[PDB]
Amino acid sequence: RPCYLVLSSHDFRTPRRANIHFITDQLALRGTTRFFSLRGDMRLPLDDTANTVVSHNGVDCYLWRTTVHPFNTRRSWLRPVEDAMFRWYAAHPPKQLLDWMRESDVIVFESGIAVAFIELAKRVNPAAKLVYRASAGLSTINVASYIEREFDRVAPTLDVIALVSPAMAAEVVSRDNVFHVGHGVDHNLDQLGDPSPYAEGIHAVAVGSMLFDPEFFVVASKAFPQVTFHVIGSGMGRHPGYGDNVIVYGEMKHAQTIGYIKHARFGIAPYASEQVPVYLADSSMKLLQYDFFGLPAVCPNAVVGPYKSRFGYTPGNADSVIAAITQALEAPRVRYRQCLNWSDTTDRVLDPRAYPETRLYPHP
Repeated sequence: RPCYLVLSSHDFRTPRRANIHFITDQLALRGTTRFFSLRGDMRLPLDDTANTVVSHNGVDCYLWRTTVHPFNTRRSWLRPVEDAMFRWYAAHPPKQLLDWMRESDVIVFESGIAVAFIELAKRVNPAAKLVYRASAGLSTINVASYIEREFDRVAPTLDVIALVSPAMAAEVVSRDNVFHVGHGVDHNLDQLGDPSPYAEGIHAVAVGSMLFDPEFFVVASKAFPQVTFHVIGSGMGRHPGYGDNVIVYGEMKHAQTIGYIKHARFGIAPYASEQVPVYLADSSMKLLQYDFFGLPAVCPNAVVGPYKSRFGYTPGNADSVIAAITQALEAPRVRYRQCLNWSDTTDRVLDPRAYPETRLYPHP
């Protein structure tokens, strides 16, 4: 039974799992799983647990809290101070990190600050398989110059670079160890799918707070008084612009969202900006959920990507909003996207070479 360590800026305990949490759920099923949280913070409710191991759903969690963390100042002239701060951070891992590294068979570094600990991992445990999970491009996160360089530096020495999107590969300075392993879905999405939460009529759903654009709903609700818009986990309340045909929900647990997704007529990824990476079309978790069911989606043009059943609009552009919805209403529901479950996904994250279709560069 292999022992796993996940390094990330998430904490495993934060409600509303991201991709890394779902992977970590799978790791916990396979072996001793540790999850070692790095870097107003979402993790503040956990502050009284800082610097101690807490067990959560079978995972050993640690929220490392230093006085200051290294970060991108976004000031070219402050760059030697940054590098100094990152080097310092990197040079003072807590004993607990070091111990967990020693104990691991596999260390997973999520894209971001975790990069600063790859060299450390190799010194502490050269036998550990080093898996980098590129949940995001470094440039999108806008990491400090130090993290980019360090990543370019260490990237070839990683055992696995598991990119959520092949579109991530251009900015990854390595080849032989770069694989494509997109997000999984819950193995029982279709079982969670229902009973239906909706009565008669036309229902559209949006889930998640990422770049949440209320203006989408302001326009859409007015233009489609016959569509009921279910806005879940927007991170926001009832925008005063919403028509009465918008229902605003608090944060819902993933499982409870599923019925609202399966039984909608179309879904919506209402990102307020198109200043988004090209890979977001692949890496969007909500879009994936919609895609699993063949639910037509309305989303900005920037995240349609290479996908059928996605109707682009320009945020801020009422007409394009209307036009995309008009098409999403008439789109047939077809499961175009192949969606591996989280377990099958975690299998390729960990051993992509055993699944040679994941290779992004010429095979051995």
